Amino acid sequence: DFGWGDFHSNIKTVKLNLLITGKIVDHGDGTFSVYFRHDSTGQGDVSVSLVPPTKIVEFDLAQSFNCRIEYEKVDKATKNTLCNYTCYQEQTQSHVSWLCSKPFKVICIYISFYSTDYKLVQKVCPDYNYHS
Amino acid sequence: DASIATFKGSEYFAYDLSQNPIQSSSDEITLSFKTLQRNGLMLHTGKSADYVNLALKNGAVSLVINLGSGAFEALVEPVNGKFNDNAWHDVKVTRNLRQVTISVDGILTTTGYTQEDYTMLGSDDFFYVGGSPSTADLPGSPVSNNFMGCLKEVVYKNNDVRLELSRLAKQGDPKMKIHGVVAFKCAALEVLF
Repeated sequence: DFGWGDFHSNIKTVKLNLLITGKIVDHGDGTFSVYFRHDSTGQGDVSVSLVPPTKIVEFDLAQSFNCRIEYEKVDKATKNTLCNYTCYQEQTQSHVSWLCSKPFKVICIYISFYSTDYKLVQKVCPDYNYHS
Repeated sequence: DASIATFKGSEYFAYDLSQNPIQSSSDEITLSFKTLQRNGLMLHTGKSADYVNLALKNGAVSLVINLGSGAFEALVEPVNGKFNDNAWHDVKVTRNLRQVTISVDGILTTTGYTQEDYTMLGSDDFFYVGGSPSTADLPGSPVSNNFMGCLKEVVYKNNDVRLELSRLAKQGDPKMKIHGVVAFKCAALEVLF
C-alpha cells in the first residue's frame, strides 16, 4: 500500500489563512490518484502540487516524474472594500486531481504561500526514508 | 536573566547526548535569534535517521526535519525584508507522531499525515547550537557555516526532560562543551570586528 494518507496542512498569518487536505486513492490498475482540496482567505497566493524529491525548496515569482494533473477546479471570490481611502479580501476553494503511474511511489507535496506579510515554501516527503 | 550568547562564526555549543539517549513521542524546540548574516547554522540535533536542522539560508529561516519515515523542509521569510535585520525573531518547532509545527514571528504552519508506523524521536549524537565541527557536515544541513549573531533561550523539550541549552552553556555542565569562546550577551552586531 502506501506509507501515508489523510495529509493536512495549515499555514496562518493575520493576512492569509490556508487549509489543505490531501488524499491518496489506489485504483488497483497500476495507477493511483492524489486529491488535494484547499481553502484560503485573505490576501496572497497559494499553491499545492506534487513534485519529485529532487525539487529544490526556494522562493519563486513564477508558477521521469510519473504524476500529472488530470483535473483542476478553482473558485475564487474577491470582495473589494477600501480600508482608509485599495483593500480586498480573497476567498479561494481549489480541488485538484493528480494521476500517478505506480512503478514510482516516492512523491513529495510542495506548498507555497505568498502573503503580504510573510512567505513560506515547504516540501513534505512522507515516505522518503523508504527511498534510501 | 535570559540566557544569551553571541557567536562570531568559529564557536558552537555541543551537548553530549551519547551517555544519555533521548526518546519521546513528541518534542519541542524554542529559540530567539538576532543576526545580520544571510547564512548560518543555528541548531542541529540528530546524527541518526532522525534529526532537526534550523538555519538561516539567504536571510530566510530554513527548517529541515527527518521525522522517521518522512522528511520535511521549509523556508520562511518576511515579504518586504529578510530575517537578518538585526532584530530578534522567535522560532518554535513542535513535532509529534502525527504532526510538525513551525512558527517564526507572525507566521505559523502545521503539517501532518497519517503515518501508521512505530518511530522514535531521538538523537544519540551531540546537540549542536550556533555551529558545528568544520569536517562534520550534519544530516540535512542546508548551510555549511556557523552562526554569526545572537541566540537566546535555546530550549529543547520532550516528554521526559527539558534542556535549557542556552542556560547550561552560560552556567556550566560537564555534558555542555563550548568550542571557542563566546560572550554570554548579545553584542552590537553592526560592530563585530
